[PDB]
Amino acid sequence: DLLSCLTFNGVRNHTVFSADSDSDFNRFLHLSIQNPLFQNSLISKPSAIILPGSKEELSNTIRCIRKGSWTIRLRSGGHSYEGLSYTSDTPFILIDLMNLNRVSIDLESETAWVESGSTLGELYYAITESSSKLGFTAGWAPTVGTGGHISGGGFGMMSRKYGLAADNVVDAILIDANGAILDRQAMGEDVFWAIRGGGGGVWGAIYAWKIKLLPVPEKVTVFRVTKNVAIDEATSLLHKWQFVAEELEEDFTLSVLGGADEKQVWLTMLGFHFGLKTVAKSTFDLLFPELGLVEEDYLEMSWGESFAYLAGLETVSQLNNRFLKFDERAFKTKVDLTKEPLPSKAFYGLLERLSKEPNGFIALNGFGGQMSKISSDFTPFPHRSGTRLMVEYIVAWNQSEQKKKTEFLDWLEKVYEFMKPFVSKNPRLGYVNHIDLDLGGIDWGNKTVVNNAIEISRSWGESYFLSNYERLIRAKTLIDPNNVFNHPQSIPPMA
Ligand SMILES: *Cc1cc2c(cc1C)nc1c(=O)[nH]c(=O)nc-1n2C[C@H](O)[C@H](O)[C@H](O)COP(=O)(O)OP(=O)(O)OC[C@H]1O[C@@H](n2cnc3c(N)ncnc32)[C@H](O)[C@@H]1O
Ligand SMILES: *[C@@H]1O[C@H](CO)[C@@H](O[C@@H]2O[C@H](CO)[C@@H](O[C@@H]3O[C@H](CO)[C@@H](O)[C@H](O)[C@@H]3O)[C@H](O)[C@H]2NC(C)=O)[C@H](O)[C@H]1NC(C)=O
Ligand SMILES: *[C@@H]1O[C@H](CO)[C@@H](O)[C@H](O)[C@H]1NC(C)=O
Ligand SMILES: [Mg+2]
Repeated sequence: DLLSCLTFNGVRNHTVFSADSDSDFNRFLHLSIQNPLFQNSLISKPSAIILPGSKEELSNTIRCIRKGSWTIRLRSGGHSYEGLSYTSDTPFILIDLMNLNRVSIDLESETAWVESGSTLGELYYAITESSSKLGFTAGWAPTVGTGGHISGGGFGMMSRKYGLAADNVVDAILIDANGAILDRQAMGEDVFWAIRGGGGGVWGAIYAWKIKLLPVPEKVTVFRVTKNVAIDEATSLLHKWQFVAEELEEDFTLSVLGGADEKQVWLTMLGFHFGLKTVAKSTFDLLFPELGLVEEDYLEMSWGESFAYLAGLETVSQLNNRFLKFDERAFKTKVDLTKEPLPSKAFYGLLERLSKEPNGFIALNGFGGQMSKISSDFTPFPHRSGTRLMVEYIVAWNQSEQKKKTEFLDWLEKVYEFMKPFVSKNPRLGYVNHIDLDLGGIDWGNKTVVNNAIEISRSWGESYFLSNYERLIRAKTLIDPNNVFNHPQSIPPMA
C-alpha cells in the first residue's frame, strides 16, 4: 500500500526490510549509523527505507506514510547520540535524506541554500571551494548532518565569534505533517524560531536551510598541542584554562580534550585565532604562559584548512566525504553547562576518575564572547549570558571490550554524579543536540503518560530550553497538532 502510494506519486528510491544481512536494505540502514551502540541485531529496524531526491519527493513521502500507520523517522547524518533517527519501539519508516545533499552558494548575497542531508563537512568544503574569505559557524565533526545539527542549535570553534549555526539561519523550507512546502514566510515567525534550535524530529522535515555566510580572514591561526603531565599540573592547567577561555576576546577560542591512565594525564589544547600567528602567540604568551606553547606550535592556514585540521582530518578534501568514519567505537556521552567557576578540586576529582578509566575522556569549551551577546530567547537555545562552560564526559569502547560495557556506563554515571554540586542546578542544564535519555522519555502509546505529557516532558524540556519551553509547545501545537513528528523527548503538542 505504501509502495503503491509512493509509485503513484513518483517516489522510486525505496527498499523494504530484508533479513538478508547483505541486503541493500541493511547496507542503507548501516551507512549512517554513527553509534555502534545501536547497530546490533536486537535493535529495532525500519519496515522500509525511503531516499527522497527532491522537496516534492519528500513531501509525497510524508503524505503517503500518513495514509498508513507508521512512525516517521528522519535521518540526515545519523549522529544522534541515542540513535533516535533510525530506531523506534513502534513500526517505523526511515526517511534517509542522504540524496538531499545539494549546497548552493550565492556569492553575490553571501548566503547558501543547504539541503538538509548535507553534512557539515560537505558544507565547509563547498564554502572553501567558493571563497577564501567566507566561512560558517557549526560543529567540529564533518560527518554530522545539517538536518539534526542545525535543528538543535550547533556549537563549535567559531561560536564565540558568531554564535550557533542556527543563529545564522535566515530562511528554511519545512515540510509539514501534511506535506506542505513552507518557507519562512509561510511557516510564520513562531515556527521559524522553533526550528532554529528546538530539536530535530519534532516540527516536520527540514528540506533545506538558508544560511548567512560569515567573513573569515584568508589566514587564521590554529594549534593542537598535547601536554603529557601529572595530576597536580593538569589540575592547575585546567583550573586556569576556564578563566582564560571564557574571558578571551571573541577572535580567540581555546578548548580542551582530556584523559588519563594512572599517573599519566594528557590534555590536548585546541586553539583558534581569527588572525595571524604573531597576535595569537602574544595573546597566549600573556594570558596562559603555563601552556608552554612555542612558535612552531602555531600554524597559519586557510579557514577551510583550519576546520579540516581541528577535526583531525588529513586534508580539506576529506571534509567532502560523508562516509569517512570519525570513529568505530560504541559510546555514551553526557554534558553539563556551568554558571559558576569550577573549583580546583572538581578538576582534580575528574582527573582522578579519568585516571582509573582510560576509555573515558572529557571535552571542555568556554562560552562568552558572542554567546553572551545573544539573548536567551533569540532562538530556542537558552544558554547565553551567564553560561561559563560546556563540559562533555564520554566513554567509548570497541567490540573486543564489549563485556566491560556495564562497567563503562557505571563509570560515566559516577562521573556525572560527582560533578553534580559544581555545575548548573535547579535545573541541571542540558543541550538538545546532546540528547540524553537518562533524563526520561515519553511513551506516546501510553495514555496516562500522554495526558500528563507537558509536566512529564518539563524534566528534559526545561533542561534543554529553560523558559523557551512554553513558546516551543505553542509552536508545536501550531505546526504539528497531531504529533506526526515524535520521539521519546519531542516537544508535546497541547491536547
Ligand atoms: C556524532 C557526533 C555528533 C556531534 C559531534 C561530533 C560527533 C562525532 N560534535 C558536535 C559539535 O561539535 N557541536 C554540536 O553542537 N554538536 C555536536 N555533535 C552532536 C550533533 O550536533 C547531534 O548529534 C546532531 O543532532 C546530529 O545531527 P545529524 O543530522 O547528524 O543526526 P540524525 O541522527 O540524522 O538526526 C538527529 C535528530 O534530528 C532529526 N532530523 C534529522 N534530519 C532532519 C531534518 N531534515 N528535519 C527535521 N529533523 C531531522 C532526526 O530525526 C533526529 O531526531
Ligand atoms: C537510491 O539512492 C542510492 C544512494 O544514493 C543510490 O545508490 C547510489 O547510486 C549512485 C549512482 O549509481 C552510486 O554512485 C556510483 O558509484 C559507483 C561506484 O560504485 C561509481 O563508479 C559511479 O561513478 C557512481 O557515482 C552510489 O555508489 C550509490 N550509493 C550507494 C550508497 O549505494 C541508488 O542508485 C538509488 N536507487 C534507485 C533505485 O534509484
Ligand atoms: C504507562 O506508563 C506508566 C508510567 O510510566 C506505567 O506505570 C504503566 O505501566 C503504563 N501503562 C500502560 C498501559 O502501558
Ligand atoms: Mg546474503
